[PDB]
Amino acid sequence: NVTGLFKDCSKVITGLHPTQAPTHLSVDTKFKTEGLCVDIPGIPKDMTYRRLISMMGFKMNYQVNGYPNMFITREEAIRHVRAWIGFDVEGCHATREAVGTNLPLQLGFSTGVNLVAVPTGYVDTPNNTDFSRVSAKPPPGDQFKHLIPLMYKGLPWNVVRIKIVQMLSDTLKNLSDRVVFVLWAHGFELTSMKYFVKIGPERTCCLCDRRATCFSTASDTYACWHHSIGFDYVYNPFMIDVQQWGFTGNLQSNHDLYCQVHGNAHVASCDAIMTRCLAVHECFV
Amino acid sequence: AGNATEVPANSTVLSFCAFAVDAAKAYKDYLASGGQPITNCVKMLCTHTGTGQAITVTPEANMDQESFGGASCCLYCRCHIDHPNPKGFCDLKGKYVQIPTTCANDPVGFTLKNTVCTVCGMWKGYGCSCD
Ligand SMILES: c1nnc2n1CCCC2
Ligand SMILES: c1nnc2n1CCCC2
Ligand SMILES: [Mg+2]
Ligand SMILES: [Zn+2]
Ligand SMILES: [Zn+2]
Ligand SMILES: [Zn+2]
Ligand SMILES: [Zn+2]
Repeated sequence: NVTGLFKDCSKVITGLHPTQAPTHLSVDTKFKTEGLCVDIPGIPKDMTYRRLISMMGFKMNYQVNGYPNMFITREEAIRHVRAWIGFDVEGCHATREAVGTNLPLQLGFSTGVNLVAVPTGYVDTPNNTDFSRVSAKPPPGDQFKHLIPLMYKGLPWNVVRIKIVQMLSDTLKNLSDRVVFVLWAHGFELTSMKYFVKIGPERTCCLCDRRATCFSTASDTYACWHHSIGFDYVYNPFMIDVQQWGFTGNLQSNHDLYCQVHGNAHVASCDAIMTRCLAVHECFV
Repeated sequence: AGNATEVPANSTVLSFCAFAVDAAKAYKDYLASGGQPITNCVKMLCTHTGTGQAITVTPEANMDQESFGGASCCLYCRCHIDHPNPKGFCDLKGKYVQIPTTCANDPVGFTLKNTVCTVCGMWKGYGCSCD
């Protein structure tokens, strides 16, 4: 059995040298024997490769003392309804030097905000993982024709995550000590979270007694929603997947049963609005 | 399309450490909370007649060690995250690591917690002949 998490998306026909392969699975077949690997003097390492590694397949089901759970129960989400921010991501497909993974393109929130990012992936090299721009194409289809211009209107992720932190801080400072992302088929949104979320034990703000909701890589400091100006990471967020509450059809068809005021403009923010709206109607009626 | 690199038994630990601010502390806390060590490492079939040095260009395991491919023993390489130094480079990737047989159940955890003696090249507390 294998997973899609960290799937190698390169087009290289050979596997990795035993010293460079992160796992036994990714070692080239020439070096495998008796359930182990052998070193073959004369078959050297590759010092120029660039292999795109897929961030699709994350599973946040860890049980670690002092580390809060990201995915919360429906009853705990209800208690924190003031912290609800609907979230959806429209992605693009890896192309040319890689194939097999989706990258964040349009990040939509129930606040009405849409942020366009430069298609960026996690590329393994002989020295490290290089978080960098990758070739990408919008999904093949006609309901995604609005994504074609967005391939050239994106911002670097170092800017995008500052904008996310700023938007959430402005929205939640007077509402909650938290953020609860309200999702529908959470998979790709969780993948997208890898680009702007950090987790760990609960911390306090550096300027006050409130719990920390933000993190800064530049200063290694934590801040609440009131003092997070310039912060780049969302720290210890919470989330829930509305699709998992037993609904049979797609987002729009379930949303439309209770609500007729949120039309499908087919943009990421519109799906995020519909997700939070459906969660409100299902939870409180 | 693409080729799988991981097994489902590693999903929880790798996902947790891939999102952590401090991945090294996250892995040690994961193990301390009863979590299983990272598996699917590159274990080498070798003669076990090697020098016993910790980080080598070819497998150098002795009769009390197991040899592994270096990238497979590095939490940062396994999680595809930043390496904790200004240059952002790895000291294990591209090399082979010798791990004591008693600690071969957790090669990633062993390299995280232990240091190599700069003088004799052996692990401290596990072969280092210096005082
Ligand atoms: C819509 N999406 N998130 C929010 N809203 C309106 C109320 C504040 C938080
Ligand atoms: C890549 N791998 N480790 C690092 N990097 C980039 C700079 C921070 C440290
Ligand atoms: Mg959508
Ligand atoms: Zn504060
Ligand atoms: Zn609605
Ligand atoms: Zn490494
Ligand atoms: Zn020594």
